[PDB]
Parts: sequence; C-alpha cells; structure tokens
Amino acid sequence: MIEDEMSREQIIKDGGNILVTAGAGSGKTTILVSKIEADLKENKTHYSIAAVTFTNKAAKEIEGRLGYSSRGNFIGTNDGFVESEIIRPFIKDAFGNDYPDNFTAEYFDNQFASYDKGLQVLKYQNILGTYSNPKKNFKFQLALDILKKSLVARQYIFSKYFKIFID
Amino acid sequence: MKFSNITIKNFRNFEKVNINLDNKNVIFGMNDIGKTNFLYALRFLLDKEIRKFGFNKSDYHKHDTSKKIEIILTLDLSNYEKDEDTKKLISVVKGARTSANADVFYIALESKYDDKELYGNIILKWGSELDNLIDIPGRGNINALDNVFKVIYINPKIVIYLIEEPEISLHRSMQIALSKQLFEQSTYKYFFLSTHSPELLYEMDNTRLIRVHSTEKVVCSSHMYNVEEAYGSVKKKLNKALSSALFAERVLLIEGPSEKILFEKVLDEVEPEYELNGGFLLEVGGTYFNHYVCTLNDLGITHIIKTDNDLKSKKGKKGVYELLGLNRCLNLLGRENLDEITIDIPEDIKGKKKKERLNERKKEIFKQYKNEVGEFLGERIYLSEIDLENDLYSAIGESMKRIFENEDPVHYLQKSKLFNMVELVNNLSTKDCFDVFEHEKFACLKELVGSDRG
Amino acid sequence: MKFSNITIKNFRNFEKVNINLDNKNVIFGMNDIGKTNFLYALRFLLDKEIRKFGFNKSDYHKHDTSKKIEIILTLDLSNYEKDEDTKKLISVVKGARTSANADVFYIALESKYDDKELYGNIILKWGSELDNLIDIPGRGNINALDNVFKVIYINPKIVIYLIEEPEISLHRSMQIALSKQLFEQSTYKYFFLSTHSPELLYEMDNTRLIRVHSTEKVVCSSHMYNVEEAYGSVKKKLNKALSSALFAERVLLIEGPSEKILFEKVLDEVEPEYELNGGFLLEVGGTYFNHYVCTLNDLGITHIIKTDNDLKSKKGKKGVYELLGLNRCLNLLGRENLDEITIDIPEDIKGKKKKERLNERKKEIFKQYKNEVGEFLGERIYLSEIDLENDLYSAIGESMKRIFENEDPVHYLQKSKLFNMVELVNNLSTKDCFDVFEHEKFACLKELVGSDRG
Repeated sequence: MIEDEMSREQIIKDGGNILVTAGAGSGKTTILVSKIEADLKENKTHYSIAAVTFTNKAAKEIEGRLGYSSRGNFIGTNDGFVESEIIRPFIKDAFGNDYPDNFTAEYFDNQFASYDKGLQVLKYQNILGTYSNPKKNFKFQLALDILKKSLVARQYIFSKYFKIFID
Repeated sequence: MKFSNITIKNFRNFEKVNINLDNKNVIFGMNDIGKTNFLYALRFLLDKEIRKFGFNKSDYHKHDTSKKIEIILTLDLSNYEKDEDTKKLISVVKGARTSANADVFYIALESKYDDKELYGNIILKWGSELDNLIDIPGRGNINALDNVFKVIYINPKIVIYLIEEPEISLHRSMQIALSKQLFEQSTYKYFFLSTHSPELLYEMDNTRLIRVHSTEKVVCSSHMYNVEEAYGSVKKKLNKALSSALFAERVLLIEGPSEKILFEKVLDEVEPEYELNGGFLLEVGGTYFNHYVCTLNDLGITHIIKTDNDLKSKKGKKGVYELLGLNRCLNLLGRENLDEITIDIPEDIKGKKKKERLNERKKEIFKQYKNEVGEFLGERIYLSEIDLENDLYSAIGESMKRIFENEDPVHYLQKSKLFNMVELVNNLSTKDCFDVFEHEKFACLKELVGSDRG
Repeated sequence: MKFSNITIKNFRNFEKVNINLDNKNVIFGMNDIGKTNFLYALRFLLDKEIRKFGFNKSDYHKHDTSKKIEIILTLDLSNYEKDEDTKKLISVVKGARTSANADVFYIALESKYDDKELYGNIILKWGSELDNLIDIPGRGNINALDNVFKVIYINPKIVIYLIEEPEISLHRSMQIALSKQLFEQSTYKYFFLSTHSPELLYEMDNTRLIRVHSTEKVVCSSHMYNVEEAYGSVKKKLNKALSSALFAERVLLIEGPSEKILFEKVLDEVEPEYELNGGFLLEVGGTYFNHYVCTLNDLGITHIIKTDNDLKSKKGKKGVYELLGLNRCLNLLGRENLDEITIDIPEDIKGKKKKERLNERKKEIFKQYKNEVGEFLGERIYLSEIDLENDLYSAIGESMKRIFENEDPVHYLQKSKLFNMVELVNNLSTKDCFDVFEHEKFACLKELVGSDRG
C-alpha cells in the first residue's frame, strides 16, 4: 500500500545493513523502536542490541517506548557507549598496566591539540579530555586504537552486540 | 569451555583437597558425607539459592580454627583456533582478564571470619590470574555471574546439571536409559553425578571418575576415562566389567570362569566373606591388561594379576608361536613385545605329546627370563609356570588323583575346562582349601584377602 | 509357624490378587505402586499406627464401586509333632479354634462402606475357619492381636519386620553385609523386603520371591526359592548370576563368554539397546539349566536357551562318551538321560581327524533324534547342530574366509575361543550383522528382541 506500508514491511523482515533516508523529523524514532521490538522478539539467542542517539533525552524516550529488559541492551548516547564498553574495561590492557582504570571525563576545561599529549592527561592527573578541533574526537579515536591493539576488546564487542542502531 | 580442576582450601570436611575436573564428572566412594559436601560446595559457588544464606559456624573444618574458606574453580575458557566458540564463551565479562592471549579463567570464593556478628558474608571474585583478583560487579540482588550459569539441581544460558543419587526408587532399565541419556545425548553437556549403583556406568566415555578414600580425612583421586577405537567393538563388555569393579578396594584379575569357580570355592571355605572388606574377582578374557591397570592405578585401587603362560599360533603360518602370556605383562610394564619365535617339529601325534613338548618349551622360556619374573613379582603380577592347572596338581595333587581315577589328573581337567572344574570342587574338603591358601604359588589369595600388617 | 498366602479382595490398586507367602519374603517388579500398596496392606493388617486412622475414600479400587475391602492372611498354626511349640503357639487365643485338631489359622480384615459418615471403620476378625468368623477381643483400645505380633518398620512376642528399599544411600558392600544379616542370622526370622538393587540377593536361601508384573492391573507371581545340597559348592555363582537376571523380562542362557562377545556385538549393531526393553544375557557354565528354567518359568519371565551338541568323555573309561548337550535338554523337558554310547576309533592322529569323526557322529545323532529336536523347537530351546561356530560358518562363512587367511576358518576359532573371537568381532562389518540376525539358526536373537506380534 504505496510508500507507507511497503517501506515498513520491507524494513521489518530484512536482515542486512540498513541505510534509511528518513524525512525532516516528525517521527523517525517510531521506526527505530518498531525495528528493535521486531529484532529482539525474532532473535532468541543471548546476543543483545545497542541503540545510539545523540541527546540523552531521546535515549529516555526510546527507553520509554521500549519498556525495560534484562538482556544487556545498551540504550544511551554514543559518549556513554565508547566510555563504558571499550575504554574503561580495557584501558589497563591495551595501553600498559600503569594506565588508570577510573577517571572523570570533563569536556569543559581541556583544549589540547595532540594525541600523544592526550595520554599524558589520562596517565598523570586522572582526567580524560577532548581535542581542540570540533572536527575531531579523542574519545572515539581512543576506542578505535584500543580495539585495534588489544584482543579481548574484540572478543567482547562481537559476542555481546548483535546490531548497533545509529541515529 | 572445559572444567579443569577444583580446589577446596577449607570446608566442613575438607582440608587441602584438590580434584582435577572435566565435563561429565562422576564422583563415588565410601564417604557419602564428603560427596554431599563436594556437591554443596558446588552449589555454594554456582547457585544463588545457597549463596544468599551465607556461612554458619558448623560449616568449617574446625569450628574456630583457620576461619578462611576458599573454593577456586578453573575454567579453561579458550577453544580451538578453527572455532569461533571462544568469542561467545568469553562474551559476558569485561575487565576480569588482562592478557590478550589469556587461556585460563578462575572463579573463586572468599568467606569472612565468624568471630564478629556471627555471619559468613560470601564474597565472590573472578579473574584470569590468582593474584589481583577482582570482585564480581553486582547492581542489585543479582550479580553478573547469575546470568551466565543456570544450575539445575535434581534430587529425588550455560546450563549446568547437578544430580545427586538418581538411582533411588528407579528400576535398573531406567538406570541404563538414564546413563545413555547423559553419556550420549548432547543436551547434558555439563553435569556432576554422585552414584552408588554400577548400572549408571554401563555406557560411559569421555568422562572423569573421582573416588573418595575410605578414611575420615578425605583424599580424592581422579582419572580421565576414555575408550579407544580399537576397544570400541567390544566396549560394552569392558564397561560392564569395570562398573561393578570400580566400587571395591582390592581386585583380582583372572582369565576364565573356571578360575572364578575355584577361587570362589576356596574363598568361601577359608575367608569369612572377603567381599565385605572389599575383595572383587574380575572377569577379563581376550583383551589386553593395560586399560584396567591404568584405570585402577590412577584411581587409587590396588590390583593383583594372576595369568598363565600360553602360546598362540599365528594365523596363516605354521610352526611359529607367540609369547602372549609374557608380552601382556611386559607391555603392562611399559616394555615392547618380544620377537616371535618358532619351532620345527614333525607332524607326529597332535593330541598328547605336543602338549608335553610345549610344556617343556614353556619351562625353558620361564627359565630364560627369570630376572623379568623377579621384577614381575616386585609388583603384584603373579605368573604361573605352565598353567594354573599344574600349580593345582602341585598343591592338591593327592586329592586330585583320589577324585580322578585317571593316572594323570591334569589331562582330564584340560579335556573340558568348565565341567570338570565343577565336579572337582564339588567333592572337596576344608583342609585342601587351607593347603592351596598356604601354598606360595597362590599368594594372590593372600594379597586379595588384604590382612593388615599394622 | 509359617505364612501361607494373602488375598486382597479390594484395595486402592488391587482387584483379585492372591499371593502365596512364606518366611523371608522378597518383592520386586516394575510397578512400584503395587509394591508400596502391598506393604501398606501389611501395615493395615498388622500394625496399629495405620489401623487407628481408618479407611479414606481414596483407598478403593473405584471410588464408589464395590465398597468391600477384605484382606485375608493364613498362618499354618500347626507345628511338628516332635516339637512342643504347638501348645504355646495355640494358647494365646482360646475360643477361635473350635477343635484342637485344626491345621491352619486365619486373620481377616473387613471395611465398612464409606457412603455414610465418611469414615472407614476397620474391623478385625480371626478364627480357624472362614465361615462363622469371630471378632478380635479388644477390652479398651488395644486388641488381643496387638500383644501377639509386633511390627517394626524400617525405611531410610513374634516379631515381623517390614523393610522398604534399604539400598537408598548405602554402599554395595554394606548391601552384601545386609543380605548376609537377612539370610543367615536367625534373628530376622520373618521379614518382607522390597528392593530395586540386585546386590541384596547376592546370596539367599529358603526365601519366597514375589514378582509384580509391568501392567497397570497388577498380577503377582510367587516362587519358592531353594538351593540344593548338590549345588552348594557353587551356590555363590548361581546366586550372583540370578540376582541380576531376576529384574528382566527376556533372558538368554548361553555357555561361555565368547557367545557373550558375539551376541553383544551383534545386538549392539542391529538392536537399539535391547537392555532397555528387558533383554539380558545370562552366563551358565558347568551347571544344568534346570534351576534357572524352574526359577524363571515360575515367575512369568520368558526364557530362551541356546546350547551346543557336545560330547564328553567318561572318567576312567576309554572310548565311551555321553550325549551331554542333548541330556541337558532332555532332562530340561523332564525325560530321563539316555544311556551312554561307545565307539571304536584307532589311535590315528588325535588332533584333527578325530574331530571330523566326532563331527559326523554329532550330525548322525542330530539326524537320529529329529522328533525331540522338533519338540525342543516347540518351546524356546535352540540346539546347535555341531557347534555355534558351524552355524556362524553357515551364516557368514565367506566373511570369515575374508578375515582368516586360512582356507578353513572354523578350526582357528577352536584353537583359541577367547582371543581369536575378539579379533573376529573387531574386523566385522554392518552387513554381516543383519545376515546373522536374519538366519534361521539364530532365531534366539529374534526371540530375545521380542517384537510385538499383536
């Protein structure tokens, strides 16, 4: 039934990578919830999903429509995904035992413009900082370097997470 | 995932007991208290219903001495390089393990002392190494380990079964059905089984057998059990012979049921029920001695072997003979089988003088290899000179020529092995049984009765 | 005194079950509910702790149909004339027996219907005759029968024991010691024993064996078990052989372990675990089949017998033989043993050609007694023509020609019965197993499997 119904029925029973070019707001999160409800009910294994949004308020709205679950799903911002799944469990493995595991990550004070100087903030004064440029991400690039270096980070993120939902 | 070992540093009945593990474990022994405390230690480590109550005063070795209970389990978390099972078995935990190439995973328990506030305060920790152990992160009343293991306890998600005494109020055909179900069907991937009936071990393979010693201080010995492809065609007979013999203290390995007739008549006359103290007669015939000796010496059970010196003709070859009787116990001793020997005899008469010629030959090869016979007698391997029948004629020969009106009484009993032995032991007296018990060639009976020196 | 029989005219699981009794009774079977209701019937007749509660509505065959429960027991009050126990046995009761020359005594139970007031109203009557039954005099709460019989019930003044499943949480050596305590010590003069483990019957004498059938409507069969003085020297072998075979539905009696190896390999290949549905292989060596066939025909367990037509030389005489393998089947059918036969054979070569003369004489004797062979075939008696190996050569002889590089494959199997046969069953394919299963000479396997005709 024209562009409305056939787009919904072809997006529920799909199983591959999906690129949806939705409109200018007004309910893009309806299909994000409805796909997750279809994907979680279809899959009966121990694998869980991960939903990523930018603002924290939309993460609560996705969580509100979903309900609650004990499957180990991650619903939240992309900053919370990188800081809690890649860096904090595996900082002491990939970048030496002397690197600390607990830190506070403020993005209000630091304005450094070097990667190697960035590790000196984390190693010495227990602060996780941010890059100088808006066209950079020190947190997301550190998660790429830890995943590329250590092994047990790669043994985690494939075997728990089924599909990452991006918005 | 394959269980490696469990060590209990303290419990209500254990002092320093370390038991090697595998999948499909079977525990037995004399001390039932130690078995149920082993299963209770497993429930304390892996089940929340016993974990949430804490420790009491009574669950210690001494009730005030050395207040430190530790139960450590080894997991062997990695798999083969051709399988991606390693990743999804790794999945649940994040920061326990440090090394990128970590092969071993530990699950440990820690108990607070009971001097203050009168409680146990169960503290759990995993980690990849025994040092720098990290506490299990729990957010509410459920910690992270509860979503991994699902423990099902049977007594009349990784699924772990714990079965305690399933043979009670059960017919034996259902016990054979049950043993087929755990040892063949892939649903029972992990279990621990405590049993007292041999019918639950009638079909077993790729299993770990744990025995508890009879002493009040429990010592546990474990053996990994496997049946090879060469023994797979007659596997049921070894399993049925071994399941009943696993529950004894001293065993005797013999060849045929005629030796069972003779030895059981002798033991009934001289010994007041040797089976009560743990003596068992084992029936093995046509197979090799290495499997039973390995599975009994690894399990802590002493074994005594009485065997004959027999010659085998080689199939399709005439005049060449095999030294089976020596070679079985040399390959028990780890030595290679000796070379094949031959004799050149005319056709003559095949009935009577032939057995005399091989009897003289057997005496010669016994006389050639006396140092090996001394090493054989160093262990509990008692080898007869020609047959057991000639030792019987050397022992009870007067009564044997009294019973048998034949001039030689050793030929009539070799004419029919089974029927002549029953008629021999039917008209026998008590004094002759003490005579064969006294004789040095039948010292296997003296070792089977197991009289303690001190 | 000596218990004779029990009839249960109505109970929660019984309709018209009549069981003959004795001292030292043993009850077993597939139906556990029938055994525990038999023991509860004994408790209702013989104990006050169950009598004082009365009958409930659920303790009937149908809950409203045929509300009349009668449990009758017979005592055999008379003793021997050389023992003065008769007067002391009689003098507990006075008015029950009208004449002093009465032989037997009755104890009966009667239940008032549960239509009104919803209560059982247990009434106890005794007397010497079934007609004009009289009540048991109870002056207060304790009746006159309670001072006579004392019931001690064990579950994990004439004394009657009631033991229900004592093999729970017990080591098997303790079970053999308990069987010695039950069947040897004169303290346990009267008991009723229910068990599911064969280790409590490793030795038994002067006992009554009660078997409960596998159907829902219970039919019970009883047999008086006794070991004669001729079999007393090998009584342990018969008891250990029979204790495991008592808990099966279809048995096979064979001679040696080579037949066990062959039949276990074949039945492991074609049949999906015959041991599940009630198949068992029993080892008979050196003894006649009469004891096993009586103790299995009396219990309702079907029996299949496969044996060899063998010849045995007489003691002290040369050239005279006995038709032993035929005499066993003849005295299994109740006929007397035939007279011995003599032949004149030259000395020749005693190894090979004498077996050929014995084989053609065996064929001549097998052709001569064909009517008795057909009479054996009418029952489940399968007698081989010469040996079992010749039937194997008639079935799969080309396969053994492939296996053994000798031109004749049957003699090398007679050269060593235990070692060559293992090498035969090791190099066997799955096609030959269906061939030996489908042959007319091996219909004992088809009778052992027991496919339901309809």
